[PDB]
Amino acid sequence: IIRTPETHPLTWRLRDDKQPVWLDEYRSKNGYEGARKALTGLSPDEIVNQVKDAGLKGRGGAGFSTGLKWSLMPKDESMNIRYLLCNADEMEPGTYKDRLLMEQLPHLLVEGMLISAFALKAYRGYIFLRGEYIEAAVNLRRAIAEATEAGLLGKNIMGTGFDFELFVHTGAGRYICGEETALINSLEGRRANPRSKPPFPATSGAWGKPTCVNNVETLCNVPAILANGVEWYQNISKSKDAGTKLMGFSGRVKNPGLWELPFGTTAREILEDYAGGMRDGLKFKAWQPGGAGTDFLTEAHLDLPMEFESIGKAGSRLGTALAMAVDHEINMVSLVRNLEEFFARESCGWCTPCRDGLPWSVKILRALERGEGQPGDIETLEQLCRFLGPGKTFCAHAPGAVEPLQSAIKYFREEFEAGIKQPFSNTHLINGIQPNLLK
Amino acid sequence: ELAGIKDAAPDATFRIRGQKLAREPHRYSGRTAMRANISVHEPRQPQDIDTMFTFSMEGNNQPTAHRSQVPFAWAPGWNSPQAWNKFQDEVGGKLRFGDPGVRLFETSENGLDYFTSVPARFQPQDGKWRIAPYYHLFGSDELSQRAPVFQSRMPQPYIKLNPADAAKLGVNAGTRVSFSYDGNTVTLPVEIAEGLTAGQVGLPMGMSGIAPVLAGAHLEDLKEA
Amino acid sequence: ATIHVDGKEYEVNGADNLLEACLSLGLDIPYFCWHPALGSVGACRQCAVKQYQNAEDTRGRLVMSCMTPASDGTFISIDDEEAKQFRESVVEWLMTNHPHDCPVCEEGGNCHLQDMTVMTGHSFRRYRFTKRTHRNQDLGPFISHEMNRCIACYRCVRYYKDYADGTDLGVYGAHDNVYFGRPEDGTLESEFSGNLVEICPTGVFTDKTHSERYNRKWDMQFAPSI
Amino acid sequence: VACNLCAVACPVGCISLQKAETKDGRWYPEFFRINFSRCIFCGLCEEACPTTAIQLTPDFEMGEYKRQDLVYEKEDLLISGPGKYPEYNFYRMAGMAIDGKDKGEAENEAKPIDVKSLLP
Amino acid sequence: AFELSAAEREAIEHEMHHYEDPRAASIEALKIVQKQRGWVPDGAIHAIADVLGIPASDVEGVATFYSQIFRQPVGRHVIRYCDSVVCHINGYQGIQAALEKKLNIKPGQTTFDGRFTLLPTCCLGNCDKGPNMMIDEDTHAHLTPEAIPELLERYK
Ligand SMILES: NC(=O)C1=CN([C@@H]2O[C@H](COP(=O)(O)OP(=O)(O)OC[C@H]3O[C@@H](n4cnc5c(N)ncnc54)[C@H](O)[C@@H]3O)[C@@H](O)[C@H]2O)C=CC1
Ligand SMILES: Cc1cc2nc3c(=O)[nH]c(=O)nc-3n(C[C@H](O)[C@H](O)[C@H](O)COP(=O)(O)O)c2cc1C
Ligand code: SF4
Ligand code: SF4
Ligand code: SF4
Ligand code: SF4
Ligand code: SF4
Ligand code: FES
Ligand code: FES
Repeated sequence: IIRTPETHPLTWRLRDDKQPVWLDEYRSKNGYEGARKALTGLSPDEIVNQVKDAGLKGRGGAGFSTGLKWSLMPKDESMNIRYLLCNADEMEPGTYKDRLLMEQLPHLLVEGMLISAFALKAYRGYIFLRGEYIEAAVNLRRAIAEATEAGLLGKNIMGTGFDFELFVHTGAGRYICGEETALINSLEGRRANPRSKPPFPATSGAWGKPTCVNNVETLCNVPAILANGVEWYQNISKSKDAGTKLMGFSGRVKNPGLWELPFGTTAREILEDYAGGMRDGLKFKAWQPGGAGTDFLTEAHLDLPMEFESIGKAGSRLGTALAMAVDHEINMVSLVRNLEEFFARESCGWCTPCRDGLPWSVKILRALERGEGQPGDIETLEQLCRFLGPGKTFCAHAPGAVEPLQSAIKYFREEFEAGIKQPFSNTHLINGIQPNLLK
Repeated sequence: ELAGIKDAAPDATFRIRGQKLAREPHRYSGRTAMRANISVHEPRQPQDIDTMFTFSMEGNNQPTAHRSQVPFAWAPGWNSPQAWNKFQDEVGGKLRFGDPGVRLFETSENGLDYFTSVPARFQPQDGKWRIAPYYHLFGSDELSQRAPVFQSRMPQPYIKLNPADAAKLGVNAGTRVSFSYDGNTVTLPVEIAEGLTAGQVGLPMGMSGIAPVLAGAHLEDLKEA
Repeated sequence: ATIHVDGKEYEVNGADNLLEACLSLGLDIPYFCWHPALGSVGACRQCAVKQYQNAEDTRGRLVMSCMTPASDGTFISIDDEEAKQFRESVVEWLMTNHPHDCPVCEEGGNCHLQDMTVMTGHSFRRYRFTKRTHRNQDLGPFISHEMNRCIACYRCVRYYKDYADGTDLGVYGAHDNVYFGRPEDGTLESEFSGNLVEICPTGVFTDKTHSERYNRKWDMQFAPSI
Repeated sequence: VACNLCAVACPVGCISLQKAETKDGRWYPEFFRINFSRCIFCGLCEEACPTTAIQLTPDFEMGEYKRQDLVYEKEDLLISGPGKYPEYNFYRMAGMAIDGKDKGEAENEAKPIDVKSLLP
Repeated sequence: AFELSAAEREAIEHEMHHYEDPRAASIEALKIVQKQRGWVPDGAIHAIADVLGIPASDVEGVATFYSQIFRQPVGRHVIRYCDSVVCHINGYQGIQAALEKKLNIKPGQTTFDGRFTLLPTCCLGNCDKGPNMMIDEDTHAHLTPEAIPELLERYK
């Protein structure tokens, strides 16, 4: 693998010894050139339109257009208080890309936030970072101090009169805090329940002000767009999803890791040519394309390009594009039990279907694991999958929770049926009362 | 001036399609047993000549009944306080045929003149303590303070003092001091009030032994007991 | 505004949500977390109806009637089979942890949860696992506390903090272990704390003064008084 | 448990009772009276009882000289055993805590988990 | 009783400077108290509420919402082993069992000498190098059941 600035805009500055790149080494490798161009020779609306026609999509997992999200901030001149939030939560099981980005290239995130805050006219920026990323917090605070001492942050940046202050908010360990409205609630110092939309955070977000929440990788894609131009970003690949994406394979493969690849790379190419295939003695059984909240796919889906549209019509989601391989030695019922235990205990507790239906699925899967399942358990799981889908719950935590359960039932129903041994018994006998024997 | 009290409620001849308004729900139980220990013969239904309500279930409490006095909210399938939805014109609005109660007077066409009697500022006189009224939701009302459940919720009797006044009198928080009003030397423990102005003693109005007419009055020989 | 509920035309206020508009029309939609005086938050997910894009639409989607504006030309169905199934499922999910408490519960016969359990048609239990349990708090001489019966509808905290501006009641914990009460044992400090016994749709917050000499609602003799 | 379901289920209205509570919180009838001069022995109260406390028994010999003596108080009703249902115990099912049965000790009940617990 | 120290209070006001609402410093105030004292005791809730100008019920709701804010006393070192899906595939169960055997305590418990407290945690964002654990501030990857006793000796 050879990494060039034109083909690997996010990872070509990565050092061989896995050490973080500081301000002098970053600026030697064309650092803050896109920030200089954006802050000196471009209007904020010009930068917003530049990102919009560059085709940059949300790297958090949903793929919403970043320029469209930036365009939805109000045009009212009296709303002069604006916030840019960097979602550095990254709590999805199977996702480790933002840790690589902020641990080794913190100035890339700082420059992307500077450009985005100038484009959004955001007077303040917050990196909502999870509490478990200690080294990312240290490196980001050091990079912020280095940029402040060199005039890249603070008051009168580049002599343009733009004031921007960047803070690092360290989290206290909940997966729901990565949800953007729940992120805003957590940033305000409240319990991280999500909020109903509309209104979207672009109109009334953090403390009622216009707010834009973006993933680490989206903001890291911003400076290369501003430095090399729109035409370079469109001609990275011939796919409907523009630019490069951090994709990887994890879990009992020969080379588990993370590589910057164009959209449209097939999952088989990542699995064999980059991850080295499965380990010796292990056979491929299934894979999840984009984290714990995505549907399982089989070996027949490995020859599919890693795009939102292609994985979407396969019955799954592209997600974070950090795929997880499941070998033949992994029981699917135990795997989905582990996933549902995570999803049920990470419920924020606001709304009934997730809060009180994910633990039911957990208990059913626990019973199926030890062969204590009863008839109607799989039908209950399927009904839970149907009734926890999009629009039924308050936020998208529970549809993501029930995606792997429904996909594993669809593809590996024989393993779920094998746990049903005992007959159905919900009652005990009461002496003196003859039961109503339903047929 | 009280002519509007006639229309506060309809008279005792008011009926909903010929029947009175029920005081108790249609599933009211124990009719032939609640008084059976006194006598196994069931007494006559209590007669209500005064109002349009009956002392029985034999009456109307329909949510669509043309009335404004609703004894309780119940609809089939709605046994909770949510039955008030069925009793309203729109949910969260008014009762369907108007809220009960009428206003005695309308807003007058002309107003009053300005009151020119501007009082002088408060001056603390030595040896005289102006009584500042302190009211309590649990304790100031007479009948409700007679309720046994209010005694635990009632604050303990006290007298509020400024820190400067308490330091001048040489008392701390909790020390029992005595004062005489209308020849009644009564003793209360002192608590310190930061926001009370000096020259005033804070007294809990309406409590036992402290009448609400003591508000705005003055106190003599208020000293440590 | 003009809405069509189950093929029947109705004239409503467009500034209202669909739940309060349909309840004002006499239609029955089960609900927990909405209150007329507290607004809509869309927590309990009980008030699901099926909204269609137009008249010639048979698929539709499940929406929250309390979170959906009753705008002009709005086509919804309450008696849709999927909507009824989802509402019954929401009641069933609430029933999984609910204690077997109605005979010894002061809310019985006056309980919104009982009414909505009957209204959705849910009477058969297929859940067979354990029920979560909570310890109670002492809330003073007026309000009795029983957190086992909580359905996590958030009505109490919304009323007490957002409406009555009280400070000593809150929600604690997360997922299915959310707890509603004071941070420690003590008397509820708000002068309007007693409205919790009508705001709470279950028997968590109950009238202790009534609980001493308890009787059911059907056994009461009521009068309108001042 | 003085739940008053039998009294409201009675079509004659010949059951009257009042709830009282012990110090540990156990509900019980302070009094319980049945007007047997009114009772039609229909069994709807036993059907409505959720604790199997009230039971119609195979005993018909109930004639009386004075009608006032047909009002049976609690001392004339409460017997020394379980009657027709030998093993049912409502308080083993209820979530309400009483003496000898704390929170989490009823059937199909998990132990209470404090919100301050370290487990996620 | 509880009294906030001068350093804790100064750090709390310094964090209050970073936002337009002092309520936004609640999580970091709880983290400051936890960093100083290992956990957040009961009087710290009222102290942080008094400094921040928000009700104590809100501070307790925040503290009991977030799993990494400890409202019960913990050991001198908090072991947090990942129990998520990739570490399940990579075999976190052997690591957990090795921790059970070495520490003689269940997850969520604290050892008898107060040295260690064992906790499951969600995915640590290190799934390619799993299975993973997090002792107090250090993350350990590529875990094997044989290396667990050697890992536990360097935390006195
Ligand atoms: N660690 C991670 O990165 C995790 C990522 N995810 C991903 O999160 C995604 C779900 O997140 P959501 O925020 O619910 O997705 P979404 O589709 O609702 O929206 C994503 C973004 O687009 C914006 N947006 C969408 N429609 C909009 C509109 N009409 N107007 C204005 N803004 C609009 C939202 O504000 C948000 O910033 C999934 O794809 C899942 O893979 C989930 C869990 C963890
Ligand atoms: C339950 C849940 C958790 C989420 N966690 C994260 C997260 O940890 N990091 C992240 O960037 N996005 C997360 N998201 C997606 C965000 O809601 C949001 O789409 C994203 O952070 C910002 O949008 P962007 O991808 O356009 O940058 C989560 C979504 C949900 C529903
Ligand atoms: S689905 Fe509901 S309970 Fe679950 S995390 Fe989202 S809002 Fe909270
Ligand atoms: S809250 Fe309602 S449903 Fe629950 S035990 Fe009490 S009466 Fe029964
Ligand atoms: S205590 Fe009552 S009002 Fe509060 S959330 Fe629970 S059920 Fe709703
Ligand atoms: S058997 Fe007697 S007491 Fe029981 S419901 Fe029938 S009439 Fe009433
Ligand atoms: S006898 Fe049964 S139905 Fe009657 S009050 Fe007692 S427990 Fe309830
Ligand atoms: S009443 Fe609409 S979701 Fe609760
Ligand atoms: S699954 Fe364990 S570190 Fe991600």
